Amino acid sequence: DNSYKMDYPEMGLCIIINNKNFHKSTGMTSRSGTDVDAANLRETFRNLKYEVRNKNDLTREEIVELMRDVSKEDHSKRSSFVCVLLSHGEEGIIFGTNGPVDLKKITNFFRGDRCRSLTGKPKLFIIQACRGTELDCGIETDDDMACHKIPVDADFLYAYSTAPGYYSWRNSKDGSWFIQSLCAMLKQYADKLEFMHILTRVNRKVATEFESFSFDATFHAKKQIPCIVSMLTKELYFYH
Amino acid sequence: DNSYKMDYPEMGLCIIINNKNFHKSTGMTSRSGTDVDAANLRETFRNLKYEVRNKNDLTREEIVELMRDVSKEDHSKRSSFVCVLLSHGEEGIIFGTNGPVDLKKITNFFRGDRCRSLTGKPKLFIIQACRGTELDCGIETDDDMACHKIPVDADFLYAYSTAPGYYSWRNSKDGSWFIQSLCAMLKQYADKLEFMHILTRVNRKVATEFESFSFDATFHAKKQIPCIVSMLTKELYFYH
Ligand SMILES: *CC(=O)[C@H](CC(=O)O)NC(=O)c1ccc(CNS(=O)(=O)c2ccc(O)c(C(=O)O)c2)cc1
Ligand SMILES: *CC(=O)[C@H](CC(=O)O)NC(=O)c1ccc(CNS(=O)(=O)c2ccc(O)c(C(=O)O)c2)cc1
Repeated sequence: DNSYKMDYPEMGLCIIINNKNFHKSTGMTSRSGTDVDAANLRETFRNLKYEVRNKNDLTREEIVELMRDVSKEDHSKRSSFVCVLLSHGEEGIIFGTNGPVDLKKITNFFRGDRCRSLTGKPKLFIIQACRGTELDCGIETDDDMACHKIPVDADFLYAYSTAPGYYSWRNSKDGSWFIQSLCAMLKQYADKLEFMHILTRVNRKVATEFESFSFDATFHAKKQIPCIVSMLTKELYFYH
Repeated sequence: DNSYKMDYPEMGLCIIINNKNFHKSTGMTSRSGTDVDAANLRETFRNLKYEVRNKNDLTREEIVELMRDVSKEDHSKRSSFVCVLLSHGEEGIIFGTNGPVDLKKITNFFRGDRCRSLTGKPKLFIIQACRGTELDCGIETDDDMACHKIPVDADFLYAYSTAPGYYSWRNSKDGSWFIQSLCAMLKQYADKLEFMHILTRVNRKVATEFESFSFDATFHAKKQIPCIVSMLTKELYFYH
């Protein structure tokens, strides 16, 4: 029908890569507050019946190896796959503790031709990381081959914390604006709303309720809009 | 609320930029079939009650001047804004008849801080153009500042014909896979489904029903998935 089959015996894995401390050589600062996000996500996805695996402070090599190994598991009995990345980033890039890795390298292991037991199933990548350094100042308000094949990039969804090219906000006490919002809206709406509609509420929450406050005028009164990228081919409900 | 107000006196403008013939220096071939796309879009959006303006074979300077001018119109009585680009492209780039221009230069005129009469209203950019040269081989199956402000990048939706880095297919006789599918799903579902759900059906239609056939193996048996990029903050229904 019009929605993904989510009544396989297992909902699937939820891999959370939580990079907090970075090698001195990289110059990257410790991501205070990321443990709050990681715990929030773990509970949130546990409640949606995902098999959560938390991984901390992985090098880029370990990230790639982890994703390769996970993609070689047999996911036949699982409805979907979720991977959450919490780290520093730039456009198209997430950081290991020792340096950058392209997101495409991580996601390619899950292409429809490379992970066959996830073919036709939604593969969700949730990314809390910057996509560049820009700050949003805001504004005051007939040959029939039907289904012989599917594209290898079909059935991926990326839930980015921020717009292309932009900074992504996090605070030590409450975690990141995006993950805070995402978890809240999943807690409230996962048993009732289709996923793109949940993510749209997340966009509104981040866009409307958060604004930076800083003694540094260059860092003050800033705003953020998350960015949903869907190559999904069906509606996704976490319930059946 | 949860959905955009779509009962202003006018649905809004639908600008269709149809680039078919290109200057010698571009090395770009004539985009046979694009007029089928242009006409299908004109009729589809007319039926949704948008004020359609078709523009043909614009240089990149004319595109930028056109967008600047349109963004300076008073859109107070309009619910939304639609811009469709039909041309050659690369990632982040659309071609004027005389060469490339960054999409960001076109969309920037419509930011929340730069086009005030569209602040808070959905701005949709529908893009039929390649995003690179890859071909998809497929696989057989405390502080209350709550508004206040919104991000300047809020309330944009991009409906890209294809995934990042990939080719985008066009048929010399029926038009492009994406635009044919988009017009068909709007015709069938605009009176019944929220817009992300209509685009999801477009994704499925393109992914499942189309597969290239070519005497050249390089171009044979290829697939395509469109790519929805939402920075919207509410649900969008074309009926009220
Ligand atoms: C650029 C990047 O990849 C990372 C992404 C990430 O770590 O999630 N972003 C940052 O490194 C980053 C670092 C620091 C801050 C600001 N944090 S703060 O100083 O605690 C702060 C100041 C003012 C203010 O209003 C807030 C707030 O949350 O509202 C936080 C942001 C991003
Ligand atoms: C690269 C780029 O930006 C543009 C985008 C665009 O024009 O919309 N793409 C192309 O330039 C382009 C050119 C030619 C074709 C193939 N067209 S065809 O020769 O009519 C054809 C051959 C085989 C085949 O199977 C089809 C089909 O529709 O199935 C069409 C594609 C893109």
